[PDB]
Amino acid sequence: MRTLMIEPLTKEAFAQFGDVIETDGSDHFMINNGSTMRFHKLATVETAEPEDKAIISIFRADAQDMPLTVRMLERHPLGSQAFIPLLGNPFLIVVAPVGDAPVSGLVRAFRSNGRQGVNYHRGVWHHPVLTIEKRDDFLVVDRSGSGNNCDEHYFTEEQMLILNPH
Amino acid sequence: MRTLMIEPLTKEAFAQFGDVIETDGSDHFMINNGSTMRFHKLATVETAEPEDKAIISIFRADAQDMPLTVRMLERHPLGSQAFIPLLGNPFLIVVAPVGDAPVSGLVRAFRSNGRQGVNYHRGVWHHPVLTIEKRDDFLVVDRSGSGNNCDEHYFTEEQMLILNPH
Ligand code: NA
Ligand code: NA
Ligand code: NA
Repeated sequence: MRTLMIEPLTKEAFAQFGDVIETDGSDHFMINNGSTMRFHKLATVETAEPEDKAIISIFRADAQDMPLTVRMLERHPLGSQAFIPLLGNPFLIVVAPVGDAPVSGLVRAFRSNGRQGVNYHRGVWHHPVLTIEKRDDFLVVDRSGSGNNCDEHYFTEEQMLILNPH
Repeated sequence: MRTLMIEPLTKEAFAQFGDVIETDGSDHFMINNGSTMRFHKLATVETAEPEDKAIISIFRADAQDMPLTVRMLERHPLGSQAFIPLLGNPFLIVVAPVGDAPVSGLVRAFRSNGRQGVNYHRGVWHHPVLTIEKRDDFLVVDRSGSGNNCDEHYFTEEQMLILNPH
């Protein structure tokens, strides 16, 4: 068992897991006759087949008791999944690199500053949304289609991680 | 010139133009051990070709001078386009039903309560983002691909409309 280090979310640090949806440090160009800044293609929705559809949902999640014992992680082998804060609240993210099974020693914890969303690449292991506030709203963009799009992996007792935010 | 009636945004009134992305009055089911409410598939991203990709961007738009003279509308013939407020600010929406050209007499104006986003269906005529605050941020989900995905139609002088929120 080991305690996760809560790292500030950044494009460079999160690169192996997906994309960071934010305006800070992001490229853009002008549109609407120069009245709007378009921070273009911060993330791309990936699907297994072109027949698949990208859908938009809203998740209203309640906080989990902390410290949290990370007992499992899930992945979507057939599509990406994006979470974007709607209320400006910071939130937590737990992920592990792609692989047949998430490697406990490679698990990472990130903290969004409230103005950052994330898009988990297809196959990336991650924990169900972890809010900091008692209740929070997230805009979610993911894949809709046939087949298996959710693998769950439960760590052994010794492989469990501890998330202790302060 | 006709002065537009600013109507409150609702699913039923906006149905001809697209979907309203909100939790109020929307269906949902529980996930994550009953800790999260999933307001499922509030909108579906539609594309024209299988090679097309759904992308996520952020628009930082400046307010337009009011009263505003509506003299054009745009449409995306190859895909849908969704706008979701990120700062919880209400905003204005101007649309017209599908057709070779936007019909002035059918143009409608809506006002989001700040907790509502909108997804313009493919082919629906709409006006470039109209913020109420001096500056505002929106999460945008739309189609990315080859071809022409933007038709801008300018109204004649007598077809122009007036948007006067004050
Ligand atoms: Na505690
Ligand atoms: Na997931
Ligand atoms: Na399976």
